[PDB]
Amino acid sequence: RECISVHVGQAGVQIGNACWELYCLEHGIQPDGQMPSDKTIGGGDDSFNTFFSETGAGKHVPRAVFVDLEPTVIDEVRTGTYRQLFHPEQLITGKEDAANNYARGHYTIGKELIDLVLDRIRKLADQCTGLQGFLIFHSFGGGTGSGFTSLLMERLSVDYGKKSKLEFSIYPAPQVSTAVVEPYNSILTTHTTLEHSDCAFMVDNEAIYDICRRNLDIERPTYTNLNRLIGQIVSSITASLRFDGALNVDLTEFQTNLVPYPRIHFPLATYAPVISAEKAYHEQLSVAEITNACFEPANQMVKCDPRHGKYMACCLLYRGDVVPKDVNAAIATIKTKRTIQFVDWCPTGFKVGINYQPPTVVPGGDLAKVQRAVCMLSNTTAIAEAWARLDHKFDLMYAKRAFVHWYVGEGMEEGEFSEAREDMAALEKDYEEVGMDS
Amino acid sequence: MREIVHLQAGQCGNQIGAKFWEVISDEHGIDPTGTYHGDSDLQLERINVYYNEATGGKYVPRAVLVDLEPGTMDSVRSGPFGQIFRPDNFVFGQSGAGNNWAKGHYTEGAELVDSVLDVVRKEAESCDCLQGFQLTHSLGGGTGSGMGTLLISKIREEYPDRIMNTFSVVPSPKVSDTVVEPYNATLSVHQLVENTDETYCIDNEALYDICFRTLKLTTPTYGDLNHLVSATMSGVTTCLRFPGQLNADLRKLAVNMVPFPRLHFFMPGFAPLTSRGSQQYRALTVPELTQQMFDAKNMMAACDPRHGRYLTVAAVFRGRMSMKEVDEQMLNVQNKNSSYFVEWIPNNVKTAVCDIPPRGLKMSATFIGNSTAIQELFKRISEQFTAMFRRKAFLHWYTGEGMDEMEFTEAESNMNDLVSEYQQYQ
Amino acid sequence: MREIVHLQAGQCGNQIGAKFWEVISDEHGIDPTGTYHGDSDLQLERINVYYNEATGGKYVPRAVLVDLEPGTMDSVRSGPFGQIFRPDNFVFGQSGAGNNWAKGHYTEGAELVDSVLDVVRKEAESCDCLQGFQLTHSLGGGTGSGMGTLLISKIREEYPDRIMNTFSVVPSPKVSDTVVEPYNATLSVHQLVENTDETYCIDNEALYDICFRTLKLTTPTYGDLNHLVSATMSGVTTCLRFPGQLNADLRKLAVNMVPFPRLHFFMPGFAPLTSRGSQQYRALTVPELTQQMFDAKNMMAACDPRHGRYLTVAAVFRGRMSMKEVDEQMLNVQNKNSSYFVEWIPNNVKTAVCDIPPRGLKMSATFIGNSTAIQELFKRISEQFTAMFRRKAFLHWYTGEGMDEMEFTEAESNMNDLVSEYQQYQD
Amino acid sequence: ESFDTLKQFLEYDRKVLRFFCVWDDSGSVFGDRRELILHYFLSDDTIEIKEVLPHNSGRDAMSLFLQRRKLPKYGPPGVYQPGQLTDQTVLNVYYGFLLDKYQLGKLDQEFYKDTDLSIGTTINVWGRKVLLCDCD
Ligand SMILES: Nc1nc2c(ncn2[C@@H]2O[C@H](COP(=O)(O)OP(=O)(O)OP(=O)(O)O)[C@@H](O)[C@H]2O)c(=O)[nH]1
Ligand SMILES: Nc1nc2c(ncn2[C@@H]2O[C@H](COP(=O)(O)OP(=O)(O)O)[C@@H](O)[C@H]2O)c(=O)[nH]1
Ligand SMILES: Nc1nc2c(ncn2[C@@H]2O[C@H](COP(=O)(O)OP(=O)(O)O)[C@@H](O)[C@H]2O)c(=O)[nH]1
Ligand SMILES: [Mg+2]
Repeated sequence: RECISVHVGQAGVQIGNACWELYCLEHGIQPDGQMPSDKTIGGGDDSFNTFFSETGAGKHVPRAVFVDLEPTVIDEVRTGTYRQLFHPEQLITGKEDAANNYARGHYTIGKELIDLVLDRIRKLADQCTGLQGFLIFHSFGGGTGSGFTSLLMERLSVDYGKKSKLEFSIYPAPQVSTAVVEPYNSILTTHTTLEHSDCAFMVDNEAIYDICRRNLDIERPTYTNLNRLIGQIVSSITASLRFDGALNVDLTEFQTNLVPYPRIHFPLATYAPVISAEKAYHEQLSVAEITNACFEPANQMVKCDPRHGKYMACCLLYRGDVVPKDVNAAIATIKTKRTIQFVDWCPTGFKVGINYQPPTVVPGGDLAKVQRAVCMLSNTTAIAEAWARLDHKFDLMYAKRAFVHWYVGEGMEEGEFSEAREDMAALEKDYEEVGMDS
Repeated sequence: MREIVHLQAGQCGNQIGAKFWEVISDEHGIDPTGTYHGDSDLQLERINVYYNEATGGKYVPRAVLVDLEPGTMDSVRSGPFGQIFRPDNFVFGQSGAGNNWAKGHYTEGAELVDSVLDVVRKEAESCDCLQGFQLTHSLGGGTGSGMGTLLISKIREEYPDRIMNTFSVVPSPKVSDTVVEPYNATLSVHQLVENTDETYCIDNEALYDICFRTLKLTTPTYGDLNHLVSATMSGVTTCLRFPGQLNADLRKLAVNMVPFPRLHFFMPGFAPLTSRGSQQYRALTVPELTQQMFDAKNMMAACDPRHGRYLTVAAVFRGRMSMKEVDEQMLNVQNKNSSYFVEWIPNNVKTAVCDIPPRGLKMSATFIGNSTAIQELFKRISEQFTAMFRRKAFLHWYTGEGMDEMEFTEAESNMNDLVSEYQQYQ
Repeated sequence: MREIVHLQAGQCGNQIGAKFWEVISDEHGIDPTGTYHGDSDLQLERINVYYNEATGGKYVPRAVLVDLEPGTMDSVRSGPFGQIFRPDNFVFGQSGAGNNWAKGHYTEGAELVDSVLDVVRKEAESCDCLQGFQLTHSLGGGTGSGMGTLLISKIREEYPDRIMNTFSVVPSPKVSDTVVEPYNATLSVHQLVENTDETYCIDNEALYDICFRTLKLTTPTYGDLNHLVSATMSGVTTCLRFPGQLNADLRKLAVNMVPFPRLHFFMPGFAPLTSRGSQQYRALTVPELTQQMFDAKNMMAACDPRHGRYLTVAAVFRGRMSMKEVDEQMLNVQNKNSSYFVEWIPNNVKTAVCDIPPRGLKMSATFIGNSTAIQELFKRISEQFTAMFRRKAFLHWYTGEGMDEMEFTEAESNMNDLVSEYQQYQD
Repeated sequence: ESFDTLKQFLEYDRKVLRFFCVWDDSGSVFGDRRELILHYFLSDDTIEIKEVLPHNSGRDAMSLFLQRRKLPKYGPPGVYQPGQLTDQTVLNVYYGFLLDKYQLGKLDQEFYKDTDLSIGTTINVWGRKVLLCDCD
């Protein structure tokens, strides 16, 4: 029932911090790491087992490894409001980052810490009798979020092998450039993501920027809102191992239930009832409209709209108070709907699941008290049209052979640069070859 | 005197089977402590058929509880009546089946059919004179068609001649859940027709119309469909436990309805299903309990029996009834519908009665039908398969557990073998 | 064992027909929940003409409830004796009829003639030996006159020899609700000159005059008027449920009034309708009913019987009355009034005497008369038709469901034949 | 009557009552005095009961004792006929349903509530006589 969670770079460690407040608040456990003496939350028997291991004194401790070569984020979480919670040796720092360099993050400093991270992974794996998969958080646009990602997952896959790895990762947005060398720092790890990933969930920034602009009453938003939203979605994914409901699916079930071919595993996520507290109670948040507005292009989290490409597999994980005739009528309405076209080698196309624990919102938050929630995980073919953008961002910046001079000084040479590009050409070609109707 | 084994596998089968033993244990009158607190003395004299004695009087059930994951069986004991099952019958691995036919039937399958056959043949010896086997599973998953299709194939090859009950929830036509449904069906349709020789099989879609119109339910959950198919499997097994006038046992309910050896796929029913408020507005005589049974809509069917024929129908009555009014009411139902019953068979209807009405009603019945129109359910799965197989959709996970494409299209050749045989009698 | 099934269509028919079941149920002693609490064993002896046993000693009526809007059926279940009905027999639509004959027949009720009949065809199998039906409607509206007309041609093509009955309000000349009442009525007589075997004519305008002069009510609401039709519509089924001394069932009257196959639009009546102040002052015998029975202001059709000729009169009496005294009073009111009864029918009156009276009345009676006066209702209808039709006033809603301009004139000449076929036999 | 399930949830979302419980069945042939925990969720008035086990007893490590459910008051109520447990009664089906004015097939099913649960009193868990001995 257990799962191992790893947080890499700046962004993965931040969103993991968001996930960890949401899990501690989701169960009864304080930031002091102890279950409380007085308040009874009506918790499970041993239902914290997925993320927490219980020391005999009552202190519950997490399973997550926080690695960053620049020590600033880990040395502020070691002093922040969660200094008490973690294993103090679980958290690995250094003294120099990549400074937006795949090769500096993967070869110049990259050999120095992999024995530490692998030994910590074995040290986690030996107490947990159950094990289900890996949950890895990173951002492609950084050197220590792409190169160290690739290095750790290649060594971890040649250690373990047959187990699923789910990479909950941040992908770049057009017209905003936090870093200048985004394609050079992004396309290189794409070879080994296609070599061994199984659920590579890309999340955008400006899509959530706009969805909190218009669904919520937010003007001028920041990172913490985005991170708590993504943490809500990850708990909605993971809830079927912890809680129990009338129709529930584990991670090898939706791994074997959403992936058609071994080279098409890139789904897309959406959480439906996200709205402010003033507007929330002036509408009924019924199941039919909640799963109908879950199919809007403006309610998605990566800007490639579903209208261009046809769907092939959807999963709808529900939590709260849901009777199955409601969701069956909802599927029938969606199947009678016109604009949402499928692909003619799936007759069926969906998957549903039902759980009996409602959404739970952290105090001082942004979300409304809602009695139900759903989360869809779907794969379409518009992400190839969300990769042609980085193809033609790489091309016009390589046409001057610009700024590979920093890359040639570290370990890698120019030879891998063409291989990554022909790999992505093969990948978008295979999406077109799949998406053609036979 | 004649005792019966009921075997629970899958997520869908384990759950209905939890609702199965609540409709048995209240009609014989033993409460969830295991003590006997029934009313009549006719409940004890054949209590041994499903249940089993224990020291102190805690009557225990005869059921074996298999699931590859521990999630469901940590929720079956957590029910009201769930604290009766013998905890040497709870057998499990530790990983789920992944909604996969590959991880059920062959590879992880050998690691428990050693261990789940070793408790079953402990129940055969504790049984006195056995009769047959019951099994509750679903065709469209990984524990139901994975573990059960093994276990029926490995228990007739121990006991070669016994009757075999199998209660399979078939996948629904237009409203289903998983994308992997035409895989778990066509692989497991092959070993059923060769082995299991009576399947009582109608889906979740047709149970939703019975909820919406006949019972007029507003919000029917999963806890009422189980109560809708637990009653029709406790009235087919009623001439083995209760006295009557013209009573028929599970081999009497085979030779009447297997004309040709591979035509044994039935369709269930349960007669006095009414509304909620309209109890006081309804009369109950066998002239109109024979009318709720013999329609295509208010009987449990995701097919139209008007699009085919009836090959051999049985109907088991309960309660204190006539015998002319039963037998003339099967005369008047073949004459008015002679186009729908076949020729070349002089009598179509078997009829059995009994002398115990259920709890809360003065009479009840169960309409069990073998029909030529069942081939559309075996059509629509094999139409879902061919538009999905030929681009080789999911054939690396089945490759990932050693199973070849040579035995996928070979299983399509036997669904099409079987749809021809029911169609022989146009 | 000679059963009848009740069908009640529209918003006037359901209000009329939910008052009929309060008249009958306390004639037979039964409670507002079908429990028997009566005080006569002959109350039960023929209850199965109109009822149907339910388990536990509760009786349910044989009624099918028809509407195109679902708001009236809540107003009937909310009534006093509403909860006795069959909940599976409540059948109705979603959206309105628009008060169009072109929408009950063609759009709104034509997607419902599978489900009204399956309730109907089930009720005619629970019987022992069926005799009749009865539809309860008016001839001014869409639901009552456009579904109650389609349903008749649904029954008779199935059950062509069972005797159908039909109770119908005819629209008044001067009392008006729609402006489109002649358009509704004239296209509905096209299927009651063909398909009914018994049809009645009741006018709201003459219903008001009884409540002003004879009953002397100050202001009559509908509830007393719908009560007035209930004790004559429960007069033609008196010989089926109680013993008689000269009895005539629902079939014996029909072959004996109607001389030629299209003359079957009868007038009702009720003899001992008395004012509340003049009950203490009144003698009640068999002669004085007849002077009130034939009395031209105690009959519910607004065309004067002194402006025509009678063809045949029935009179279904109730009480314990002498049988010479019945049959000489039906002679005496023919000899003193010779002109208004036709020639070539020597005895112009049929008679019938029962033995169980109404509730509280020691003796009563019920008139039914077939006169040649009824053409006047069939001339002021027909002139108001061509008053609007000759410049096509309100047609492009009926033309919205696409009837051309000949089907309002084809069904206009089928309405003027009753002007002909009554002056054919008047002189 | 109120069938609304929102105001109570908004008021009493994360407030659960807990009573430690004991069931003293040693009058059977092999019985023990058993220790239990009874939860009670104020969001919807449903009782979940857990199992607490000694150091090295022979009982299995199953998850709970009963599920989250509206516990009936006296004994085990009989298992009713299908279609009888509807919350809202219906006149006809015009799927769309028209509601009925009178509730005919509605049943008098009493339940445990927070004022029926108290410290130092004995109740009936599907026949098991227990005594609520402690509280937090
Ligand atoms: N959720 C979240 N994502 C962030 C945040 N800051 C940056 N990102 C993402 O990270 C990308 C920038 O590169 P980083 O991931 O920060 O670089 P890195 O992986 O830490 O590697 P270094 O540059 O060597 O430190 C941006 O494109 C963002 O999408 C943040 O504060 N919160
Ligand atoms: N009646 C009933 N049906 C259920 C229940 N749980 C699941 N099902 C049905 O079982 C079908 C598939 O179950 P499945 O995942 O194949 O179980 P598995 O074989 O163990 O994998 C679904 O379509 C559900 O409709 C239940 O509790 N009651
Ligand atoms: N006797 C009686 N007549 C009524 C009652 N309610 C309405 N009416 C008459 O019904 C006539 C119109 O009904 P109609 O148009 O056929 O209703 P519709 O079928 O729904 O359109 C009016 O002229 C009223 O006089 C009632 O309760 N009793
Ligand atoms: Mg950094």
